Amino acid sequence: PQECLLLEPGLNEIMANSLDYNERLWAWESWRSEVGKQLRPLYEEYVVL
Amino acid sequence: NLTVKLQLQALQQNGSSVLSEDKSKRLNTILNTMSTIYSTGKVCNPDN
Ligand SMILES: *[C@@H]1O[C@H](CO)[C@@H](O[C@@H]2O[C@H](CO)[C@@H](O)[C@H](O)[C@H]2NC(C)=O)[C@H](O)[C@H]1NC(C)=O
Ligand SMILES: *[C@@H]1O[C@H](CO)[C@@H](O[C@@H]2O[C@H](CO)[C@@H](O)[C@H](O)[C@H]2NC(C)=O)[C@H](O)[C@H]1NC(C)=O
Repeated sequence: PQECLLLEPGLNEIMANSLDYNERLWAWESWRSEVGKQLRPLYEEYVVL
Repeated sequence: NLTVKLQLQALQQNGSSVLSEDKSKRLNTILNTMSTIYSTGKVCNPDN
């Protein structure tokens, strides 16, 4: 857990180069599960305003 | 001679390297892992 990656240098490098099903699934799921879930309550308010 | 015995006893102590090679390597690995966990562990806000 001391190896955190951002999106630009390092997540969409896995997604562009890798050929490992499990690593691609990990990156895809975790980006949407850890950062995507923070934007839901903000987007719901953004829509209304 | 107690002086000679003191020096030889300081020099004769095996310390590590009494273990196997697998066991010694595993020990060094967990030592380094614990040190690195302590040195670079991070906690962050519950609201940011
Ligand atoms: C062996 O033990 C003797 C005494 O038990 C040591 O003799 C001493 O030697 C140092 C220098 O070598 C002197 O300054 C002391 O005065 C000596 N002590 C006595 C009581 O005579 C001897 O040094 C020891 N062996 C070694 C290699 O150190
Ligand atoms: C230090 O470790 C060695 C093994 O790595 C122990 O085993 C003795 O080693 C000497 C030197 O080769 C042999 O002559 C003996 O036959 C070995 N077996 C014994 C003494 O039972 C050694 O005993 C250890 N020394 C200490 C002080 O722990």
